[PDB]
Amino acid sequence: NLWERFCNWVTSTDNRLYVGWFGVIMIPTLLAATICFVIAFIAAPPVDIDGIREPVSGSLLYGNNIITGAVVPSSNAIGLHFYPIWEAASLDEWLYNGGPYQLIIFHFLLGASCYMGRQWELSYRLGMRPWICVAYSAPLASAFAVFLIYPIGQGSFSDGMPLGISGTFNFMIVFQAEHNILMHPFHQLGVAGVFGGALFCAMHGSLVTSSLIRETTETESANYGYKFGQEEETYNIVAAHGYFGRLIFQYASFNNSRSLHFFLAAWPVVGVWFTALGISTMAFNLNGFNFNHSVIDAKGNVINTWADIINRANLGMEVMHERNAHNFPLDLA
Amino acid sequence: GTTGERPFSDIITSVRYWVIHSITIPALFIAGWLFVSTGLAYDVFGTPRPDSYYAQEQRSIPLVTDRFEAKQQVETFLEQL
Amino acid sequence: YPIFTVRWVAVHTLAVPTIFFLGAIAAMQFIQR
Amino acid sequence: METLKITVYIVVTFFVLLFVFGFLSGDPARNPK
Amino acid sequence: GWFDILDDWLKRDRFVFVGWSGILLFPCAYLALGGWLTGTTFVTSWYTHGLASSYLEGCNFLTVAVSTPANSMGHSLLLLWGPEAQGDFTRWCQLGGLWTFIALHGAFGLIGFMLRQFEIARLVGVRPYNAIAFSAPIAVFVSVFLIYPLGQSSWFFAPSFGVAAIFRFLLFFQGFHNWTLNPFHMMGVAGVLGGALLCAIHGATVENTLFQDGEGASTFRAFNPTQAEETYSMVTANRFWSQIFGIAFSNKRWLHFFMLFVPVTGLWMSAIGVVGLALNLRSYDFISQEIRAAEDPEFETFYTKNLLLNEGIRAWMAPQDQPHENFVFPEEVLPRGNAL
Amino acid sequence: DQESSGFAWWAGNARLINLSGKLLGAHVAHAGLIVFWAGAMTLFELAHFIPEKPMYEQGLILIPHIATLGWGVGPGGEVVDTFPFFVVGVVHLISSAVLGFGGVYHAIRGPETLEEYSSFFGYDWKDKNKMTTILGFHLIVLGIGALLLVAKAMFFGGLYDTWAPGGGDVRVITNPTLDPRVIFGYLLKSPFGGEGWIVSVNNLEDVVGGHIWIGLICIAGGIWHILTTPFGWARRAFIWSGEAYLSYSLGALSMMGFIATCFVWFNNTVYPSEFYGPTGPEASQAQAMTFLIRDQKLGANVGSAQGPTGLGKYLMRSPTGEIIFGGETMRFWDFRGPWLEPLRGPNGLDLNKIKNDIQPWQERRAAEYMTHAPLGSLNSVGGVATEINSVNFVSPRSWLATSHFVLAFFFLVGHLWHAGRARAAAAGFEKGIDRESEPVLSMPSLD
Amino acid sequence: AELTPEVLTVPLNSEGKTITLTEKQYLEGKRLFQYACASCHVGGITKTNPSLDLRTETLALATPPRDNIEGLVDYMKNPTTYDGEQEIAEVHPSLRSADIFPKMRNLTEKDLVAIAGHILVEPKILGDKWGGGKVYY
Ligand code: CLA
Ligand code: CLA
Ligand code: CLA
Ligand code: CLA
Ligand code: CLA
Ligand SMILES: CCCCCCCCCCCCCCCC(=O)OC[C@H](COP(=O)(O)OC[C@@H](O)CO)OC(=O)CCCCCCCCCCCCCCC
Ligand SMILES: CC1=C(/C=C/C(C)=C/C=C/C(C)=C/C=C/C=C(C)/C=C/C=C(C)/C=C/C2=C(C)CCCC2(C)C)C(C)(C)CCC1
Ligand SMILES: CC1=C(/C=C/C(C)=C/C=C/C(C)=C/C=C/C=C(C)/C=C/C=C(C)/C=C/C2=C(C)CCCC2(C)C)C(C)(C)CCC1
Ligand SMILES: CC1=C(/C=C/C(C)=C/C=C/C(C)=C/C=C/C=C(C)/C=C/C=C(C)/C=C/C2=C(C)CCCC2(C)C)C(C)(C)CCC1
Ligand SMILES: [Cl-]
Ligand SMILES: [Cl-]
Ligand SMILES: [Fe+3]
Repeated sequence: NLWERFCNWVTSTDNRLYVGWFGVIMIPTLLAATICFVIAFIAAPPVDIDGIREPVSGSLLYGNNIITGAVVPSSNAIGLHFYPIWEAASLDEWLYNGGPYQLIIFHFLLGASCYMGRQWELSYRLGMRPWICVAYSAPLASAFAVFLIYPIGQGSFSDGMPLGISGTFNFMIVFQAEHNILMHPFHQLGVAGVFGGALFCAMHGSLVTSSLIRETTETESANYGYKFGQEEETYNIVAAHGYFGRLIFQYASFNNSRSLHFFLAAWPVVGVWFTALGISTMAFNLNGFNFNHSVIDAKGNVINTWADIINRANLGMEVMHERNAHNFPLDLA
Repeated sequence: GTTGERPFSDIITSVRYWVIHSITIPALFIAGWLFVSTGLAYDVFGTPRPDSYYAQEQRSIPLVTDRFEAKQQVETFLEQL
Repeated sequence: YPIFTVRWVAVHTLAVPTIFFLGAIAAMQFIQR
Repeated sequence: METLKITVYIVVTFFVLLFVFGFLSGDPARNPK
Repeated sequence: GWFDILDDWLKRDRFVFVGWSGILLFPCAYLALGGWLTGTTFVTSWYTHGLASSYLEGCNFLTVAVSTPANSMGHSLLLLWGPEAQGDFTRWCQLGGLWTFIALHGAFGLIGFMLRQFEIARLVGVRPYNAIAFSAPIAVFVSVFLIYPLGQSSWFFAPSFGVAAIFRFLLFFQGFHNWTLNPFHMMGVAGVLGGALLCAIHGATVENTLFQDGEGASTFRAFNPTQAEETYSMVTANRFWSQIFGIAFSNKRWLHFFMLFVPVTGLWMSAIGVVGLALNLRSYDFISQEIRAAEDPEFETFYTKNLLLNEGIRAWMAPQDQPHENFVFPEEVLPRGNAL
Repeated sequence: DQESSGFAWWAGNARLINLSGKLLGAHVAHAGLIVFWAGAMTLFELAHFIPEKPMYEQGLILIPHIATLGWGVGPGGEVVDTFPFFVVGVVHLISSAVLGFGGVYHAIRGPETLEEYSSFFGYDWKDKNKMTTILGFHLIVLGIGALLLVAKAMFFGGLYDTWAPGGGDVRVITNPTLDPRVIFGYLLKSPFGGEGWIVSVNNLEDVVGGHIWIGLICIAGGIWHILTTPFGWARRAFIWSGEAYLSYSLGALSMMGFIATCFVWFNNTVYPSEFYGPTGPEASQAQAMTFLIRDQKLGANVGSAQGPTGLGKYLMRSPTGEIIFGGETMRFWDFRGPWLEPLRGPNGLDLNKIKNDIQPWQERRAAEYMTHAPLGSLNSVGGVATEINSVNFVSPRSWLATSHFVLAFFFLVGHLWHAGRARAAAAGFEKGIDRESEPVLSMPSLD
Repeated sequence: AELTPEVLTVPLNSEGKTITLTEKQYLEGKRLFQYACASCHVGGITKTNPSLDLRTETLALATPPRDNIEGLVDYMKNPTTYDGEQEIAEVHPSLRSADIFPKMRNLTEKDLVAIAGHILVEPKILGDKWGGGKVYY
């Protein structure tokens, strides 16, 4: 059958890159988002992100370098409305209002969601256990948080994270002004997740490199002591555990490789999950702890803490973000 | 293997331990309490009491201005209370 | 088994003040301005 | 514009139909054991 | 000999190894940790900063800090017996003496810990790459807590030891140094986040390429630390990532060294850039952009928006974050957009 | 013990997979916990309820559900008698004891397996007939429950209707919408802005009608699954095991949880703002209204007032031309609410109605909703992050929206977890790779 | 610094008589002010109309004078515009409009003296911060 040949090739394990059914969506959507991103980063004209007819330049050809360049998010006048090309009277209007942003982020989110599914899929075709895709769900959820979830709760794709280095920082700063995310325990767990992951990654790598079993001379790389697919382990887990158990105390060390590797997966993934959830729940304006004026003296004078110093800085971001867009005294959008 | 001390399991399980420590853990805990309830923690460390941050008509913060007569500057602040 | 060891000292320099500090922090909840 | 809208709708339909019909064409059986 | 007798006792196999490095490590670490705990519970910041900062004053775990000494102390070591406290424990606390106490005993503790990793590595029989990797934490601590304030006017502008105090430090560095724009911090982000990534992805790969060595559905039991065979399949994990991502590890030794390299390299890059910020040698601007924007009021990028935010931070937080400056900004000089 | 089943203590409920009596026990025991919380939470809310305060200034999420169903409230949402709240809690609480008693009995006392005790309650996961039959029964239960809502709306007091003329009130629903072009038209609208998918349902008729429809759809499908076995294409497209079915429902419970989030965030019909506080878009629109009324009273001509950007300060147009509120609230112009629709003409906000027809109760409503926007800190300080302590408030909408996004996200993770494992258990490598038959070692090399 | 009898002494009427509130009395007004008022009046500003604050200076130039206990009680009974020309109970909570403003129903005469007492006392404690807005946060 001809459809069975197609299905046999879509699902082949002999392809240099695995395609698969998730890939039948992934490949076109990612290619579309990638091509449009490259073109808009170089060439897009200014975009009126805040919907106040004050366009924001973001591309290289319009006076940006790699650091200041962005694909600018679509207009605040658009809000959450869907805005493909065909909804616009002309390419010129589409570029002015932020069209490439929606095109890119929606194709990308679709493409990365299917990337996750592709990971389950090839793993199933290979006889593997299936949960690598669960780990990749932590950055995917984070991407979902800042491109889709946070716009939904706020009410405009214009509050999505710009596709750009400086645009990203403009997102972090305005976010802290509005939601106090440093004082939110879900971002703190994210910090604990990436710092801890960095630490543990550093740790595991130094401990295994430390226990490598002598197989080479000095005039060559220790790496040539491992050959792709040997059945013998290349380091000495017992020596590494002997070392690290003495560094702290023995029961604070791992003697089970599977138990240690599970810990390596779980610590950053969980912490990133929570920090995705922190962006996703601050989207609905459940904000970080507010301790402003929390400590008071017996007369009633405010006794500042460091929280009140954080507030003075938050205030200064607040009254300067979107400096022309507010006509009324409360920041409700 | 095992290094040689008595396992912590057998210790918090043994009756002798909790004979000793049902007195000691509460004692220190009560000790800590009294350190704050007597007001000693305020004077040992110099931390102001809720009525010792300002004088009754002052909103200026007693900031140390001089490096070397600083010890005396803090005490000139406490006197104005 | 011996009773006092290097570990013994180590657990008690952390633990004795911990319980003491928790006591002091306990009473602080009842301070009214 | 409308020609583009129809062009993309056809493209999207095509791939979505590859996906549903591909995953119905006996996926569980495609494994090594 | 007595030295060989003391060496015998220091290097005894106990529950908590001591070693020669212990004579430095334990008292300094214990005093750094004890000093932080002591101050966050009892010690104010009313005379150094105008801040409350202890459990005893009303602060919670997120707002307690051992705060930095007032700007007027300069870079004084602030020793207890030194000239500022003159042996008065009460006044030393009120002057910020716990800050240097912690930072200095902490600095020496970190030396002791790195010596500890050396000492244990030599006794046990392994290469000393764990201590090498710990250079990055030390480089970070030295640059941020010692060099950076030594570059500035005083220990005051070092980070105060506290959760929210650290957050303020982060925000000071955005408003004043535009630290996000510095490529040395960017390289640190990429080594921290790239380390998290390698940690997560290598753990998942091993757990999802295991061989079947037991019959239990919880697969942990199927490992014995004395076993000789690899517990997961490098061949299968290679094919998977080759076909998913394009490239895959094929050398287990290079893979684990790479896990050392990345986050160690990145912390060292962020230290370098902090060393630059000690001197206010910032990546604050791009000159080309400022020349365009000064001549063209319709030019607006995300770079120029961030600078408006930095200017708002500085004017709105400086009167209380830098109280030794006696700053008084009348309302009309404060930068602010419409309405807010 | 783990040596008997394979699963460890932290995965101990996986030992229940082929023990239908104990598995029934845990399930019935869990359902008691839900019903317990529902009753317990209600009485807590009632013990703390104050009638003079609005419900949303008091941290209530259940009493709002009960009042929307028409029990306890009078005109405009005012609570007139609290005894129906009391009943709902007591009855749930009393029922949970029943559900608990049976759940515990089946768990540790009843027969561990049902398959030898009775051929009707017993089930084998791989038996596609018995599974569709159990599915069918439960579909029938779901249909009945959806009709109970119809019956409460049509035959038993009605529902609270924020849109009712003269101001919202309890109202009996006489003409549910049955027109499939409306009911299934919701299922075909876009999820994006100004459309809303099913979240845009803005009248009780459409609500009551859709439930008549799924009420009938469910009972029919229930009968259909009791009478049929799965076709051949479904047989080869699915995984037939207990974990597999658990994963299918995790995905579904996830999809539903996301949908619930959007519903309570945007919709003010089945979530009456009278009870739940204004929505996000609403409070922002209410802010613009409040300042329009105030400035106009001072003598401003809100149609021709130009704002700093050049756009109108009080009034601008939408991208399709509609007269909308100006300022940054321009993003919220899809908002619809009973306090604002009187000022809506066919072209949008009617400048003449703004000038002459604003009523005091509208100015009161706009001010109330502006100063109760769903914005607050984790410790329930009300406002933007830069707000000083004073107002103890977080909108129920925030609390309900954030929790159910967390639950939804984790259940999607749950779906990915159990789905992949189900697939690997069925294929026979969920425990790792056979050394003596490694699949990759028999495929050819990529290069 | 203490909440002294000197601090808790505010004008009673407009003819110079005074009233000395207790600490308990002041704490009552602060709790009642947060229950009924803070939604619009947090910190002495006015969210729904920033042009009119709760500062003692502003209340003094109001008509009738609102910088003593009498007029604030009167205002909470029958509020008017800044020149006393329009009665505004229809849009401002009061005892007269407790039917449409329910949080004013359960307020006794003692509760109105406390709330007024808190409005006059707080600027004495916090100075320019009362009514100053986010510049003084
Ligand atoms: C994606 C976000 C992101 C990421 C990944 C990073 C990553 C990093 N930032 Mg940056 N940063 C960000 C955003 C981010 N930042 C933003 C938006 C800003 C605002 C502009 C800042 C502002 C900022 C500042 C101000 C600083 C950093 C620094 C750093 C580095 C800190 C590394 C570290 O572990 O220090 C942690 C500290 C150490 C490892 C020192 C050693 C500590 C010892 C080992 C601890 C031992 C404890 C002991 C056992 C007892 C503890 C007990 C107690 C808990 C009870 C790292 C490269 C720092 C830097 O560059 O330093 C060189 C720095 O000072 N960032
Ligand atoms: C909602 C939670 C929930 C529920 C309903 C169940 C239910 C069950 N679990 Mg699971 N389990 C859970 C959570 C839950 N588990 C969690 C969180 C963990 C991790 C710690 C485990 C770990 C776990 C393991 C490791 C095992 C089970 C097993 C079981 C089954 C037998 C338990 C047993 O032998 O108890 C014996 C215990 C007792 C007899 C003590 C008394 C327990 C009862 C229920 C107390 C009830 C109190 C209540 C107030 C009484 C109400 C009275 C009424 C009149 C109102 C049972 C069906 C077992 C199994 O599968 O066996 C084949 C098994 O091996 N569970
Ligand atoms: C969806 C559920 C839900 C929601 C939306 C609310 C919402 C609300 N509740 Mg209620 N409540 C709930 C469940 C819920 N509750 C449950 C399950 C209980 C039983 C314990 C209660 C018991 C309860 C009481 C007793 C009270 C409330 C009250 C409140 C209000 C204040 C909440 C607050 O301050 O929390 C504080 C915030 C937290 C405690 C943060 C918790 C964060 C969680 C732990 C994160 C969990 C993440 C994830 C699930 C963990 C697993 C991760 C892993 C898989 C990797 C608010 C209106 C109060 C009120 O005002 O009543 C009038 C009140 O007094 N609730
Ligand atoms: C989903 C719930 C459920 C299920 C599937 C079962 C299934 C079973 N139970 Mg169990 N049981 C349950 C709940 C359940 N029970 C509850 C809640 C209790 C506590 C009241 C008990 C108490 C109990 C006892 C004491 C015994 C069983 C036994 C049995 C077995 C024989 C039942 C029989 O022949 O009934 C035949 C049918 C009937 C008797 C008519 C039932 C009419 C129902 C109750 C009308 C109401 C229906 C309505 C939809 C309920 C709404 C509930 C609400 C929460 C929404 C069977 C395996 C027996 C057993 O296994 O002995 C070895 C046994 O001794 N059950
Ligand atoms: C809880 C509800 C439920 C469940 C779990 C099942 C489960 C099952 N049904 Mg039953 N069924 C139900 C309710 C349910 N049914 C009801 C209420 C009815 C009456 C209308 C039916 C009518 C019905 C029929 C007529 C058939 C089944 C069959 C089946 C089996 C295959 C399902 C399948 O392939 O779906 C997968 C779904 C598809 C392949 C559809 C194509 C893809 C769609 C378009 C995806 C759209 C999703 C997207 C996100 C949009 C969602 C929102 C909105 C726009 C729609 C399976 C055992 C089949 C069987 O074998 O019966 C013997 C069968 O022929 N069911
Ligand atoms: C049971 C609770 C689950 C909590 C969420 C899941 C935690 C682990 C998820 C990490 C996925 C990583 C990517 C693949 C990782 C991967 O491949 O895992 C592999 C590893 C081993 O798998 P096995 O096949 O042996 O076991 C899984 C099943 O087959 C059961 O046998 O899985 C586990 O051990 C799961 C442990 C469950 C118990 C988890 C409890 C830990 C969380 C405790 C709560 C923390 C809260 C913190 C609050 C601040
Ligand atoms: C300073 C100084 C010194 C020192 C002293 C010391 C050394 C001290 C120590 C102290 C200490 C040593 C203290 C301790 C403390 C502790 C604490 C205070 C704790 C607490 C805890 C808690 C609270 C817990 C919590 C938690 C966690 C974390 C986990 C889970 C969750 C929970 C929540 C449970 C000297 C005199 C020599 C000299 C001079 C200076
Ligand atoms: C299986 C199992 C389990 C579980 C269990 C469960 C989950 C159970 C449940 C249980 C339940 C679920 C129970 C319930 C109960 C209830 C009750 C017991 C109630 C009672 C009530 C009453 C008596 C009422 C009273 C009243 C009235 C009448 C009115 C108002 C007031 C009052 C409240 C007084 C666990 C996990 C442990 C583990 C082991 C195994
Ligand atoms: C009540 C109500 C209503 C209505 C509702 C309705 C009428 C609904 C319907 C609904 C529906 C009617 C739904 C359905 C859905 C569906 C789904 C959700 C699907 C799923 C699917 C799947 C899951 C599949 C999968 C797959 C593929 C894709 C391929 C091959 C393989 C498999 C089979 C796995 C309204 C809105 C009016 C108003 C309100 C109330
Ligand atoms: Cl901005
Ligand atoms: Cl605005
Ligand atoms: Fe490894």
